[PDB]
Amino acid sequence: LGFLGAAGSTMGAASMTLTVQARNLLSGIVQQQSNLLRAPECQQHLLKDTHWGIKQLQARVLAVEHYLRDQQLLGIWGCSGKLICCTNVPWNSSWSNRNLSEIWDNMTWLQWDKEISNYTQIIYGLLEESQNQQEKNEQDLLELD
Amino acid sequence: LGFLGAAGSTMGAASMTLTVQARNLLSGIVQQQSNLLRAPECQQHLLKDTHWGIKQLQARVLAVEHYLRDQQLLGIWGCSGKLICCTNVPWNSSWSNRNLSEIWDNMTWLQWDKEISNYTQIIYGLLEESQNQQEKNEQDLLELD
Amino acid sequence: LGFLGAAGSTMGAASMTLTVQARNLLSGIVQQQSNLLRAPECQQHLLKDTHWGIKQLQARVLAVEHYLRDQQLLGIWGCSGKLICCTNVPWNSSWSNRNLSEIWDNMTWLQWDKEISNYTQIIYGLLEESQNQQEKNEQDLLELD
Amino acid sequence: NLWVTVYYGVPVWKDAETTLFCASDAKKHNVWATHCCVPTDPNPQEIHLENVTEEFNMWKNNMVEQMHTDIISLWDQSLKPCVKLTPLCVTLQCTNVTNNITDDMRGELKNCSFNMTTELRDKKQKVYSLFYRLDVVQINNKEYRLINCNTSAITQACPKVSFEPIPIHYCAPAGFAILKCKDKKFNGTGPCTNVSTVQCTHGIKPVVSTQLLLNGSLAEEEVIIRSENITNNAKNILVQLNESVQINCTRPNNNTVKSIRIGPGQWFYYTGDIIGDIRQAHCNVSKATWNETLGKVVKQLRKHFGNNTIIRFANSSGGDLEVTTHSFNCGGEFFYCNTSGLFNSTWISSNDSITLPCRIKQIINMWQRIGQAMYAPPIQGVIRCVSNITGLILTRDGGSTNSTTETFRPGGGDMRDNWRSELYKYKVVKIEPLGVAPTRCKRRV
Amino acid sequence: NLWVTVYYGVPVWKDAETTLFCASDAKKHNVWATHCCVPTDPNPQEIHLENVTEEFNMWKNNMVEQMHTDIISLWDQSLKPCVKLTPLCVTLQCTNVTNNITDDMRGELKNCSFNMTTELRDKKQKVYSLFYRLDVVQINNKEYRLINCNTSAITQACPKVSFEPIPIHYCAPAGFAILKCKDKKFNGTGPCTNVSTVQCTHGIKPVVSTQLLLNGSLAEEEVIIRSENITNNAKNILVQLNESVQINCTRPNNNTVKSIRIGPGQWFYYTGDIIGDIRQAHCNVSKATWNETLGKVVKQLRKHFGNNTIIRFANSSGGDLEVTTHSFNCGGEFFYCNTSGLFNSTWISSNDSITLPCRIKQIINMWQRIGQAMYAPPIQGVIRCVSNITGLILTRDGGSTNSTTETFRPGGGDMRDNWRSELYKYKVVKIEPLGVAPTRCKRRV
Amino acid sequence: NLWVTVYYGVPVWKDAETTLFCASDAKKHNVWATHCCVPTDPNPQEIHLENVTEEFNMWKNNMVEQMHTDIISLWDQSLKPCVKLTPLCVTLQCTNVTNNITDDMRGELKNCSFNMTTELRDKKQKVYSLFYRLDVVQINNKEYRLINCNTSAITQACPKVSFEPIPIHYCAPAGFAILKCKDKKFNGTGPCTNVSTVQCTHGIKPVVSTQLLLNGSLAEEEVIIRSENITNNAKNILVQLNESVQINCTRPNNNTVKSIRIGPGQWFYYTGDIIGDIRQAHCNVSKATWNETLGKVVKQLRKHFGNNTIIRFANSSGGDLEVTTHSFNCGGEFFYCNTSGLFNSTWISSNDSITLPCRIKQIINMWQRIGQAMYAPPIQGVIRCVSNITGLILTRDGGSTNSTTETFRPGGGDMRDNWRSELYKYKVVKIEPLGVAPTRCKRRV
Ligand SMILES: *[C@@H]1O[C@H](CO)[C@@H](O[C@@H]2O[C@H](CO)[C@@H](O[C@@H]3O[C@H](CO[C@H]4O[C@H](CO)[C@@H](O)[C@H](O)[C@@H]4O)[C@@H](O)[C@H](O[C@H]4O[C@H](CO)[C@@H](O)[C@H](O)[C@@H]4O)[C@@H]3O)[C@H](O)[C@H]2NC(C)=O)[C@H](O)[C@H]1NC(C)=O
Ligand SMILES: *[C@@H]1O[C@H](CO)[C@@H](O[C@@H]2O[C@H](CO)[C@@H](O)[C@H](O)[C@H]2NC(C)=O)[C@H](O)[C@H]1NC(C)=O
Ligand SMILES: *[C@@H]1O[C@H](CO)[C@@H](O[C@@H]2O[C@H](CO)[C@@H](O)[C@H](O)[C@H]2NC(C)=O)[C@H](O)[C@H]1NC(C)=O
Ligand SMILES: *[C@@H]1O[C@H](CO)[C@@H](O[C@@H]2O[C@H](CO)[C@@H](O)[C@H](O)[C@H]2NC(C)=O)[C@H](O)[C@H]1NC(C)=O
Ligand SMILES: *[C@@H]1O[C@H](CO)[C@@H](O[C@@H]2O[C@H](CO)[C@@H](O)[C@H](O)[C@H]2NC(C)=O)[C@H](O)[C@H]1NC(C)=O
Ligand SMILES: *[C@@H]1O[C@H](CO)[C@@H](O[C@@H]2O[C@H](CO)[C@@H](O)[C@H](O)[C@H]2NC(C)=O)[C@H](O)[C@H]1NC(C)=O
Ligand SMILES: *[C@@H]1O[C@H](CO)[C@@H](O[C@@H]2O[C@H](CO)[C@@H](O)[C@H](O)[C@H]2NC(C)=O)[C@H](O)[C@H]1NC(C)=O
Ligand SMILES: *[C@@H]1O[C@H](CO)[C@@H](O)[C@H](O)[C@H]1NC(C)=O
Ligand SMILES: *[C@@H]1O[C@H](CO)[C@@H](O)[C@H](O)[C@H]1NC(C)=O
Ligand SMILES: *[C@@H]1O[C@H](CO)[C@@H](O)[C@H](O)[C@H]1NC(C)=O
Repeated sequence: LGFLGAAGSTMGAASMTLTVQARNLLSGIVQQQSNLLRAPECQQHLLKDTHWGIKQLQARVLAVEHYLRDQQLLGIWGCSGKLICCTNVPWNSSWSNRNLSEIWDNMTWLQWDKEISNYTQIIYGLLEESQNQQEKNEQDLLELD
Repeated sequence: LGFLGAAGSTMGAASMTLTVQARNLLSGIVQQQSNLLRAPECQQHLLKDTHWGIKQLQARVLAVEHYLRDQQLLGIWGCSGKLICCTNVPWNSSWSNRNLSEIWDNMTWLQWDKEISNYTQIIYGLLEESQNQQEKNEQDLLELD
Repeated sequence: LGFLGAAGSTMGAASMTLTVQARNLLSGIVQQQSNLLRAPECQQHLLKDTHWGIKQLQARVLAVEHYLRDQQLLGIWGCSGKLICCTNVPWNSSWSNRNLSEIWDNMTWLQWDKEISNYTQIIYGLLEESQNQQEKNEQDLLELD
Repeated sequence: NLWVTVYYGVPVWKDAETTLFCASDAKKHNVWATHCCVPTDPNPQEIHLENVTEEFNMWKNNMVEQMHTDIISLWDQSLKPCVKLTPLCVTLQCTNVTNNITDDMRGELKNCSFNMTTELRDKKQKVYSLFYRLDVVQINNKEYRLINCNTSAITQACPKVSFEPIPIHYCAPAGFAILKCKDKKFNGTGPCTNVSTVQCTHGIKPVVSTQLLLNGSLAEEEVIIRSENITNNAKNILVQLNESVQINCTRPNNNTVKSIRIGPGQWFYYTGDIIGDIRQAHCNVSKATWNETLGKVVKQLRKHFGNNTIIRFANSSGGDLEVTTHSFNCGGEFFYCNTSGLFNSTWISSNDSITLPCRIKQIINMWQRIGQAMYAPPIQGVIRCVSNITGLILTRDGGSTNSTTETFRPGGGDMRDNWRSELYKYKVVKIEPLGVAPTRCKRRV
Repeated sequence: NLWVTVYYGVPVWKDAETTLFCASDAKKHNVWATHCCVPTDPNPQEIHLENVTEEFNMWKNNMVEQMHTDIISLWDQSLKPCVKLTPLCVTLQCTNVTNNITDDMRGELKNCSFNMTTELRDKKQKVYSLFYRLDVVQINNKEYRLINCNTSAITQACPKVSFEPIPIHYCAPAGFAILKCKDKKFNGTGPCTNVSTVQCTHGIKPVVSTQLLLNGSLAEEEVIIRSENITNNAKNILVQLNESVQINCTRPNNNTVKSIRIGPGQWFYYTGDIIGDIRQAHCNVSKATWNETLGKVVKQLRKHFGNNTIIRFANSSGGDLEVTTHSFNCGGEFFYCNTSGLFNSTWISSNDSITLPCRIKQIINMWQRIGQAMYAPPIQGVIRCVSNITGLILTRDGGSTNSTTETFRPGGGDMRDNWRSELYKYKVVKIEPLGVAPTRCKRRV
Repeated sequence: NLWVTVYYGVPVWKDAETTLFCASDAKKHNVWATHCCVPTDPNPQEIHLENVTEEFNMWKNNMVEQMHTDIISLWDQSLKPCVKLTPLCVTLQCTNVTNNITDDMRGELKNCSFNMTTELRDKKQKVYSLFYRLDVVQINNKEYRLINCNTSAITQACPKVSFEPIPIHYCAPAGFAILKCKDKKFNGTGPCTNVSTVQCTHGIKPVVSTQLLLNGSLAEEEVIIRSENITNNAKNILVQLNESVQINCTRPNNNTVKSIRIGPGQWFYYTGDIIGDIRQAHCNVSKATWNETLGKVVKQLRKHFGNNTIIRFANSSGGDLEVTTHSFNCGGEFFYCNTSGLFNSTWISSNDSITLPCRIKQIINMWQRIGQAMYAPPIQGVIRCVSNITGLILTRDGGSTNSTTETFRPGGGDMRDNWRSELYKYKVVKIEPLGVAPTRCKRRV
């Protein structure tokens, strides 16, 4: 469907394009930098114009930092290798008590993010604790055997 | 306990805060950058003052590089998804012949790092080789089946 | 054998040095930066000379971006934790119909890359789709159980 | 029995402010050919977003602020390596230019002489030159000085550098996307239902003007009147026309340009003399096109101010030329046109072109800043340019007593309005790929 | 049967040198209000480290060097866009200011006139102004020049920019942490057992002085004497008081400031004349507070030099004003006070304030560098400021023959000492989250 | 039944262009001691690549372009903080230096006087100095000006900064590697079978010259003639010798240097007078070494132009000194030597050193740019230097009618040729660790 082609799709259907969205950040970084590297005069511009050169580095550094921040969160939650991962944290009806079929078949991800936008930090804290406990349990199983 | 809250704790207890410490680097990067982004005059300062703008980028780039270096080491040792991982490299009494219970119940990580500070590069080389051998063995098992 | 020590080796033998090559990028980044950090006058140079300071940051940022791009590709293909990984994408004789034993025992990786240099983007697209399908299948197995 | 499932690569976003890339269409010495050095895509292919509604607000659009900052920065950089003209802050001996001069030009142009520096510190040269009166003021065969000498340094714009605007495309950095509104009736704010995502905007020429909006895009179907607040007389109204009005501008005097060294490679340009007679600079529009254009504007103003009320047009209320006249760059020359010839009508329930006399200035205080002033070198020969009026900046006087008659004037002058009128359809958002949702799935324990 | 287990997120660290963020407490034109643009946290919450002992060393603390570098850099930047005063390197015709002048001011202030530039190159103006003798030297109704003209360019500090120090907090970048020592008796080196971790230091005002340490923090409980080496007479002793001493400084002369253009927007400020009589600038402390303060210092010096030995105080040994006097910035004015009135006593086994006469200078060689000099514009009116002495920089003369009498003098002048005295409690460390340990666990094969 | 298997850490690479680090061997005030501040490894250990063949092309080697850019940038930076000499663009009153002057020096050196500025704007001083005729031109006891005053600003190179080249090593950034060709017969292009990988090149001294290549490396075994195209007379031929030729250069006149202030700390240096007689600067080579060297070059040229054909040498065809003479920096002085004494022979099927007279210039247009010119301050005393000729830049005249006689001349002058001749053995490649291959392995499902 293309980048954000699934934005108006319902969540269920939209999940089949997670790869499209996931790659867009670093792919875009290397292609944009390539267009810049392919123009020797533009490279001269990066040094000739101090402010422009700084603005470009700032933008690139920030883009990398955001990529990594999200990757670390997946890492600490035990989802580093997955686009889709299930965890051991139960869903709270206080975050949302909406019917599961509406959530996946009628709603889009944009609507959904709004639906639960004030619980993000709660869920993330819970995911962190759950994974921490799980890893300790795994070590105990290995010491036991 | 907070960031480094466990620094004076013994190693055993301290391991339960590995998540606290692990997240501090990238979390701090995005929050500090946010405070900078939220101050338009400060953004103007980044370009108006060439040296300040360079110092800030240098600090951010370096912080990212250290994050990644450590992540790669975990990667090559087969610990990319873990805060705690056991490996196939035996412990050498020549690095430390101290009692295991003192190490985990009485000593802190600061003390411990000093105890074995001259063997770090040895252990890391051994971990690298062990993982390399393991992955080849795994491929051989798949070709066999 | 050292960095690129295996470059003239055949592919089979060469695979035993994947760790050597894999670490060279970030290891080199931190050691080069260390040599720079260890020279206070050189640090003064980074700010005194605007163009030099920008060139150095540009080089470091680019090196990081390339590291990450490759890591993400391994991530989306389900190979984030491996130097060697097998997938569910069959090999096409249209890319290469050369004998497997020549490929691993006589040819070097340099020769091989040339042999299949025009199919890289095909293979990568196939790997992406295969992993996407696999992850959905895994979720379906968990919902089923 | 719902559990948290984490998804990465989720197609969602948030409003955001970032730095956009400036990219040209791959004009050898044009300042815009350079700088926006990263080339655009040959096909910046657009992706339509089916069933996506999003809210746009042109008066909160930070893309405008970025363009404004970049326009200023680029100009300051382009003048950085050029010859300073501070040696010109000398007393001048001036008289009236005497030639076959029309009535409207009497005293308009002055004939001045002065002692200028040369490449050697021990030598001076006598320079004879012509200046427009707007650039020269009295000190007390009379004593004059350049107008800028009591305020700021004057520098010469390099004659080899073109500032002719060419289309500029702004492109999002990776991690960001630009949402484009295709609603033909979009008035600058609120939800838009026909939205596509692009990596780059279309090209916008960075054309600068103060009253009439020149060389922009046209509206489809009808004239669109966009303002932050209709009833707020403190706000500007940006009117986007659905048809263009052609303007033919001239600087009828055939100028001879002289060039001297005033220092070591420091070349200075000035008007030496004028060939032929002296005529006033001016701009023409047909009366019919102009009158039809206003009739269309009025029909649309009436939807906001009443279709049984009276709309009249009047000229500028006051201020300096940079405020009261229509200013534009014509081939490097700077024109200040009297638009009272256009905004003179009352609307109620054989071209005879309107001729606007224009003044010319060489010392330009760009962006209305107090600081370094620019000297526009003279142009050899006769200048002609033709521009398209694609819009107007109007202000309502307000002060209304509900008399049923409202007055609009060619106000404005805020340069950001010139870009807001083109960038109104674009929004920048940050991509937020990570999120969670409930499902009947638990991690295997 | 122990195996290697790798742990990530280990709470350990190493000594490190990095770049800290400068952050203000969110003074419109103050140079310190700006620059340190990232705001501090409303609550830079501290985390105490239970059972952690760490070694601190204030004389090896690289936070001092960073502050020093940043102080210099900021000042050089703030003067960058200001008017240069190189047109003032002209011969001056000077006589003695003649008015109701007290004895201590005879010949102190000179009345000079000169030909100054104007906005036009063809015109000069006569300027009449007053200068302090310290800024003016003879060339041979006598011929004088400004003191800096044979060494470096002089530039005017912008009158609109305040340099008044405000508290500055330094914050660690992510990946680093600041360890704070709370040991009330900490002497600058060695282990500290009450240690907390913070992301930001408390605010330190970047106050500059040469002898008395002004507007710093006070010690708790007792006066603390800190020196790199007690018996090394080549080292400075930083004395931190546990009580403050108030100093009342004045510039009693009511000055009238004149301002002229010396070029295109180049405004220059100078003292035109003085209203009222002429008096010498001075600073007051009560005698009792000063004498009690020294008695406390002596009790503590005796723990290092013997409680049966004699401690005497004496004035500066020699050098320029920047070396021998107590220098400080009072509302933008620069004072050089004679502290011999303070350091005059021998300690063995009704305020009558001590008045220190002070000299004033307008040409300042900041940081004792040879290079661009700063011109401090005059201040209109009468200047008053009140400062707190929070410490002293003392040096022991040494050269001792074990006579049992030691002499201390108000030496120092090394600007880094002014900050070392506040940053002594902080250390910067790098976080090192990756490490290994033995355990009875093997990877499943 | 083959499947795709992905491998990471694959030892392969691609041609690439990146930025290299400049690193010195860890000359206090030498511009090359600084800048290339990152120290080299004590052992930049080389890794031989067994069974690797790679293609090199010295005329497409982008390492040359980087060095060129860095050489220019460093020089422009080093002159940035130095005294400008624009006050010297005054009229000069000049006569011929009259002393015991040899015939070859008659009119070569001029005795000039002028009014120079001082630290005060009101005072001038008379300066008497000597200039070489090449730096001074007539205006019309005769009137002269410095040659640069009608083109560009002249600045003084700081006398405290040394530009003496020291070995520079270029190092690849992480992610890149440098491949080094060890084939002793490598002619600049094509495959090389003895290839090693290094992180840093050997040190190359950034020696600048126009005709003879000085202080480079020598070829092993035989003279190697390398050119982009043998039969293209539009291309330069770089000849690398396998033996060195020693050149002894002198500036025989014992100069007395004077120094004055021309502004606030603005010290200016000039030759005041000369002690002893006046002699012409010159360079010596023995005739035997030079004649043997050419015989070797000819034997090798004959492999490309015929071993039964005639090779003759002739001097420069025309152009300015920067083009026609052999230019080099001798201890900070700038020499322009007449090489017609060397390139005068026809080759067919008791040292008597050749003496090349040399001219001296103080105003240098480095890199043949039009823009800021450099003033080389004079050097006190007598100058001696000894250099090694390690190569030649030759051009074939072409225009051949197959007469069997070809002519070669000491052409060139393109500074990049000086480095291409050393960097010819290095290539920069990007490491590409990710790739795929077939195998009998499928992921477990
Ligand atoms: C090709 O390579 C050769 C070397 O292999 C270069 O030749 C050298 O060039 C340098 C620079 O011109 C010469 O350095 C100068 O030497 C003068 C004489 O010094 C004598 O006494 C000292 C005592 O300590 C001995 O060490 C030395 O060997 C000599 O016997 C000095 O008076 C000069 O001083 C000036 O410069 C220094 C900074 O370098 C300042 O600090 C001083 O105040 C002063 O201004 C200087 O040191 C060197 O002697 C030459 N070597 C030889 C063997 O002759 C060629 O120049 C190079 N060719 C090209 C084209 O690059
Ligand atoms: C503008 O002023 C100049 C300067 O006086 C006039 O130039 C002179 O014209 C007379 C008559 O042709 C000549 O004899 C002189 O030699 C000219 N002087 C110089 C310095 O060139 C010029 O004519 C005036 N022009 C107008 C339109 O008033
Ligand atoms: C340029 O400078 C000369 C100075 O030589 C000016 O001519 C002088 O003008 C004054 C004022 O009337 C007379 O007192 C002098 O006798 C004149 N000198 C000579 C020799 O001409 C001249 O007017 C200046 N020109 C301008 C316009 O700047
Ligand atoms: C400082 O010098 C100035 C310059 O001479 C003195 O100003 C003159 O004072 C007399 C007496 O009141 C007036 O008649 C003159 O008109 C003033 N001249 C100018 C240029 O203003 C001033 O009085 C001197 N002040 C002191 C304290 O010595
Ligand atoms: C400013 O310049 C004028 C020059 O006009 C100086 O006054 C001259 O001084 C000299 C030296 O005594 C006399 O020979 C001239 O006759 C004076 N000229 C006139 C008309 O006054 C004046 O002294 C200078 N002022 C200062 C202090 O720089
Ligand atoms: C170069 O020119 C200077 C300037 O005239 C000559 O210096 C003078 O020499 C005579 C004779 O010895 C002295 O009496 C003068 O006092 C000197 N004048 C100055 C200003 O110093 C110098 O002799 C000339 N040199 C040559 C070689 O021609
Ligand atoms: C420096 O300036 C002085 C000006 O005082 C020059 O000397 C003058 O030269 C002119 C031209 O011959 C004479 O008309 C003056 O009478 C001279 N004045 C005096 C008092 O000497 C001098 O020639 C200049 N020197 C140089 C070489 O620049
Ligand atoms: C838009 O709505 C229609 C009607 O329900 C639906 O068939 C179509 O798939 C939707 N588009 C997207 C992107 O979900
Ligand atoms: C400090 O020591 C006491 C006494 O053994 C212990 O109870 C306490 O938990 C220790 N604190 C930490 C952080 O380990
Ligand atoms: C080079 O070729 C020889 C001969 O086949 C072989 O024995 C040797 O291992 C090869 N070198 C490498 C690096 O593969």
